[PDB]
Order: sequence, then C-alpha cells, then structure tokens
Amino acid sequence: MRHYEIVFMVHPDQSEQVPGMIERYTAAITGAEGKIHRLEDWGRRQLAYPINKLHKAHYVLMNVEAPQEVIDELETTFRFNDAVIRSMVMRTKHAVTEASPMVK
Amino acid sequence: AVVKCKPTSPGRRHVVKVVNPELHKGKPFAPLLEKNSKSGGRNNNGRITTRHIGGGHKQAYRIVDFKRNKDGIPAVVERLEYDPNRSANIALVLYKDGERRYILAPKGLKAGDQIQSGVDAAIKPGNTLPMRNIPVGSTVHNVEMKPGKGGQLARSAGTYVQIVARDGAYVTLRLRSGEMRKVEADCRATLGEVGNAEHMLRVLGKAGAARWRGVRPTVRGTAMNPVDHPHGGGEGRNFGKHPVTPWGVQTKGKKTRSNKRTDKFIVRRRS
Amino acid sequence: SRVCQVTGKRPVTGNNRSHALNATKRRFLPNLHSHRFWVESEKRFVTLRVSAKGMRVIDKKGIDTVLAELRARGEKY
Amino acid sequence: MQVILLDKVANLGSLGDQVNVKAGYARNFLVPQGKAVPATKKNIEFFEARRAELEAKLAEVLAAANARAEKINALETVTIASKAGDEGKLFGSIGTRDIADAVTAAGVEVAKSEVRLPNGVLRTTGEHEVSFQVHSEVFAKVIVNVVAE
RNA sequence: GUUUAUUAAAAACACAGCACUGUGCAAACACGAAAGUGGACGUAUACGGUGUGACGCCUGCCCGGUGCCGGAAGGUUAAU
Ligand SMILES: [Mg+2]
Ligand SMILES: [Mg+2]
Ligand SMILES: [Mg+2]
Ligand SMILES: [Mg+2]
Ligand SMILES: [Mg+2]
Ligand SMILES: [Mg+2]
Ligand SMILES: [Mg+2]
Ligand SMILES: [Mg+2]
Ligand SMILES: [Mg+2]
Ligand SMILES: [Mg+2]
Ligand SMILES: [Mg+2]
Ligand SMILES: [Mg+2]
Ligand SMILES: [Mg+2]
Ligand SMILES: [Mg+2]
Ligand SMILES: [Mg+2]
Ligand SMILES: [Mg+2]
Ligand SMILES: [Mg+2]
Repeated sequence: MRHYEIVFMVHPDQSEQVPGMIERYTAAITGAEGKIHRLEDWGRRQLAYPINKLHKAHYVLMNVEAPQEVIDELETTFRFNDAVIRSMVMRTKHAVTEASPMVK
Repeated sequence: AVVKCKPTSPGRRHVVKVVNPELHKGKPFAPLLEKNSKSGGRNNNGRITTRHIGGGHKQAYRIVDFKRNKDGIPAVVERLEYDPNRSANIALVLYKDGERRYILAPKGLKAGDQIQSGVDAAIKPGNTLPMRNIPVGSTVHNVEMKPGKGGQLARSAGTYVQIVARDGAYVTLRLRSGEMRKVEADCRATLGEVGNAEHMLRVLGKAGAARWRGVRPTVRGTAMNPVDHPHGGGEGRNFGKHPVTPWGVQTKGKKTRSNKRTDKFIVRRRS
Repeated sequence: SRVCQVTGKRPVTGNNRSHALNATKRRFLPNLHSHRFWVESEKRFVTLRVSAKGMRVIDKKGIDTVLAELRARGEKY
Repeated sequence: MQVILLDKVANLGSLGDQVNVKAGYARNFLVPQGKAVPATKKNIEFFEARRAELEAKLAEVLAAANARAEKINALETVTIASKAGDEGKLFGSIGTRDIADAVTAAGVEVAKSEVRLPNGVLRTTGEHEVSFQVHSEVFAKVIVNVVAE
C-alpha cells in the first residue's frame, strides 16, 4: 500500500517491555494485512541531548507496508503510551530491506 | 448556526437565533422528567433573597447523569435534545442492558456514537474516566471535585478544563475562569469540550425575550430615593459616592472571597 | 439551644459599655462544643454539647460520674 | 493531666508510670484506646498494688500472640490476580484492605489497619513489598506480586 | 412596553446591547441570634452587583485627592 518507515524511542527503564510492544505492533500491521520488511532493535543508545530530563533511550526501527488507516491508529498508540517517548513515521518510496548502517 | 433575523418589526431587528437542526423535534424522555417548580427568587421565609427572578416559561426538569457510574457498559447515543434547564444540550444515551440516561452533550458528539465510562474506556470525546487515567494536557469537562460526588466543573454550554499537571494524589487544573485548582486524581472527568459552543452568540433582541427566561427588570440604583439604595437621591443625576451594593458593600473592585477552608486547593487565582 | 449539658451554662445578658459608657444590651454565649466522649464501661462514644468548662469537669469527675448526674437530672444523651 | 499508663508509649513511659501529659492527648488518644487511666488516687491503689504485674502478664501474652502469628508470615508471596493494562499500567489499584483480604486467604486472619505501604496505590504491575505493623514495635515484611488478571 | 389608585404618562423608569467588577461551588450574595432556605437541583457561554442604554462612528488627557487592588522591609500599634 503505502510504504512507511517507523522509528520510535522508548523510555530506557521500560526496556524490558520492548519485545512485548513490537509483537503487538507487528500483529497490528500483519493483522491488517500489511507487510513488515525489516525490524531492527537498536538497544539502549546514548542520546545526543537529554530529552525529557533523561539521557538514554531505546531505539526500534520498523519498516511497514500497510494501508494508511491503521498507521493513524498506530500513531495514537505512540501518543498515549508513556513508554515510547518520541515516535517518527516517515513515508518511503519503496520497501527497504537492507540492514541499517548502525545495525552494522 | 447563527441566523440574523430580518427586520420585519422592531424587536426582531436585532435578534440572532442559534438554530441547531440536530435537536430532537419531539417530547423529551418521560421517565427521566420531574417537576421543577419555580421560585421567584424567594426562600422559605417568603422574602426575596435574590432579586430580578420571576415569571418565565414553565420548565420540566431533566435528570442528568453527572455521577456517571455505569462503568464498562458501552452506550450508544440515541438523540440530542433541548434542555431548558441549562445552556448546554443534553444527549439521550442507551446502554446495552437497556437503561437510558441523559448526559451533557460534548462538542463533536452526534446521534449514533458510542460512549463508555470506566477506567478501561478509550480516549474519545464522550468517555468518562478518573483523571489519573487521562493524559496530561487534554481538555475535559463535567469534572468532579470530590470522587463520586458528581461533575461540577465546566458544565455550561461551551466550557472545558485542561489538565496541566499531576503530583501523585492530585492533578492541577486550568479552570475556565483561568484559576488553577488542585483536584484529587480519582475524580471523574468527561473528555472533550461541552457541546453548544455558539450559545454565547445569541442576542435576545427585545425586552420580552429576557422575561421569557424569567429575568425580571433591574432598576439601577441611582434611579432611586436614598431610603431605597445608597446610590439613590439627587436633584437631577447625582452620583457623588463610591459604587456599592444595595447593602453598602463596594462593588467596583472589592474582593469577597472569605473561604479559608479551600485555600489549600487554589494554586493561582484568576487574572 | 445554647445550653451546656454538663454544667447547665446558658446565654446571659449584659451590656456593651463604650468609652462614653453608652450601654447597649448584648449576650454572653457559652463556649459550647459537641464532643464525643468515650465511655469505657458502656464501650461506646456519647456526644455531649458541652462547654469547655464542662470538659474540665468531665476530666475531673469522670464521664461515669457526670452521666449519672444527667440521668438523675433526667436529661437525654 | 496526671495519668497512669496501661502500656508503654514510645516517648514518655512504660507500664506503671505517672507522667504529665497534655489534656487533649489523654482525652482523645490515650484513654479511648485503652492505653492509659487518669491518675485518680482510687485508681492508683487499684493499679499499683495488683495490676503493676498483672498487666505485665497480660502484656506478654499480647506480644506472644503476635510472635506466633508474625513468625509464620514468611511465605513471602501474595498473588493478587487483579485486572491490568498491557506493559505494566495497572487497571485497578490495590489498597490496604485488598492486601489484607489476601494475606487473610494465606496465613494470618489479618485486618486492614495492619498494612503499611509507602505508595498505597501499587500502580506498578509486578512484584512489590509490604511492611507490617502487627505490633507497635515488631514489624514484618511480605513480598507481594500483583498479577495481571 | 412602565409609572405618582385620587391634580404630573413625560425627555422619568424599564429595555435589548455594552463595559467594569465580584464569584471555583458548602460560590459570591440575600433572608435568618441559629438550623436552614433562596441563588440552583444552576457551575465562569454560570450567577450577583454597578454604571451605560438599540444601531452607526467613536469614547481623548489626569492616579495629586478620595476609594479599591497588590506589596511586606522599616516606623507606629491592642488584648496578652
Ligand atoms: Mg440581577
Ligand atoms: Mg442590565
Ligand atoms: Mg435598569
Ligand atoms: Mg426619583
Ligand atoms: Mg442611605
Ligand atoms: Mg444637575
Ligand atoms: Mg459634582
Ligand atoms: Mg438606656
Ligand atoms: Mg408607548
Ligand atoms: Mg394621578
Ligand atoms: Mg393624568
Ligand atoms: Mg445552599
Ligand atoms: Mg441613563
Ligand atoms: Mg473617559
Ligand atoms: Mg489613586
Ligand atoms: Mg499613585
Ligand atoms: Mg491595603
């Protein structure tokens, strides 16, 4: 449908709940007959600057080929969850599959 | 939709109606009605306590759910109705088990939507959940002051209250007057602004339209004799004195709040 | 009625005397307070609309002595 | 307010002590909780000849009634299957009485006034610790696991 | 539209509108020694008070005096 690139930033004390969040989000996409192309946890990572009075965050990259209606449902899940701090969804021209330069 | 009336007569020259075509064009729901007898502003002593109240059209009282206790059970909105008792429109809702109740209609609510109270309710305009479950920075109305007491804040036609902070047991509110007040974090609140936001755009147009609403005319104090009012008297128009009440209390500027019980709950006054 | 149940105090009338000795009639109200007293024998609380003088009497005589007097007076509590 | 004590109170005296207190402290707290008797000379001869050691017998059987009950509360798990949201974020909180309801169901028949909590809400879904005040002095702790329903 | 029943119907009062100000709810306020009641089974798009008086164009300068609001360092100052 519409290729999106989703990266979100988890509160680092909620790093344990991260694979529980990813499986729900994949089941949101694949349950809505969307594709998921790569899915790359980046772990805890030192922030460039302290967002929200704290210095580290847990990064997750996720590439998604879903219809635009369920992504807008997915964005509200990032908005009201307090575990995720920042979320960025970026529309992509195609489906990307190659590993990240920092997964390397 | 505001409708300017065409000037076919003076008294219709300046009338702006507020026409909402979504209101129910029928009788209200009969089990939820009860008698609302008029008072004339007179207490059990028969004396006029508050002036200028009297007359007006007969009004039946609509029992409105402010406590909003049916948790978990979803409810669909049957129709929107006119309420003479208040400035905001009310919504007749139908729970799944067959109970009908009246709530205050929020802004974007229309006939056929689903609402639901309780803690596990979603966050859409219409749900009612305790403010430790509502995210900080959202606009809510029908706000309780005490848990389970019923909603008391932001009930008039276009009002709302923002939730600006939370420190454990309390949330800090931005009331519609601009006053910052602490409320316990277990008090219920209803999401979204309350509905009839264009209520303040009406203009009654003629003197009789205030008598329809039971507002008797106000004689201004300087038009009296000195036995009647402190402002009264004079040979011509004389007002050489500071503006007071009919009981001699300064009005232009003098504060009157004397509640030392609730001063711990007020963060900042209105500006 | 502003009457202490223990001591029988009552609003008396007197005068406000000014500096120019102008007399206007006033009242002297007793310092009444509703207080729950633990009766240890009957194992319950008893509310008495009692003045602060009467609370000093209950602290001296004991609540059992005073409630004997209130029944001997014939007063509900 | 001269008063004789029926139990040791943490800042003024032990059993059998005639210590000046304020009037509101005896009249509202000490006497209505059975902790003190006002020092009437009829009550002193009532107390000092007989109950200076008779109540010392009754004070030991109270601490022995605790030390039997407090000792067996080392099972150190309380599974409260309350409703919760996902990834933490408990639906409905657990207060002191709900903790008291479940330690009743496993161990001592305990009351709601025995539970001591730093938060009180226990909003975090997972395991927690709960301190006790089964005596005025002798305290117990039980690890409590709040479990999603 | 209202008004001096019985010498004054008017330019007087009222009025829709406008503004100032008070008022977070056990509201301000009012009647009540009090309990209570009205405001209101309303909740700041609400309510009370005050001035002005549809609408159109507008509403300038003065805070010294008198009020009101805010201030709390100093001076003064009651019972105790
Ligand atoms: Mg009025
Ligand atoms: Mg007016
Ligand atoms: Mg007038
Ligand atoms: Mg005149
Ligand atoms: Mg006068
Ligand atoms: Mg003149
Ligand atoms: Mg002049
Ligand atoms: Mg005289
Ligand atoms: Mg005429
Ligand atoms: Mg005449
Ligand atoms: Mg005539
Ligand atoms: Mg009242
Ligand atoms: Mg005029
Ligand atoms: Mg001017
Ligand atoms: Mg000035
Ligand atoms: Mg000045
Ligand atoms: Mg001042």
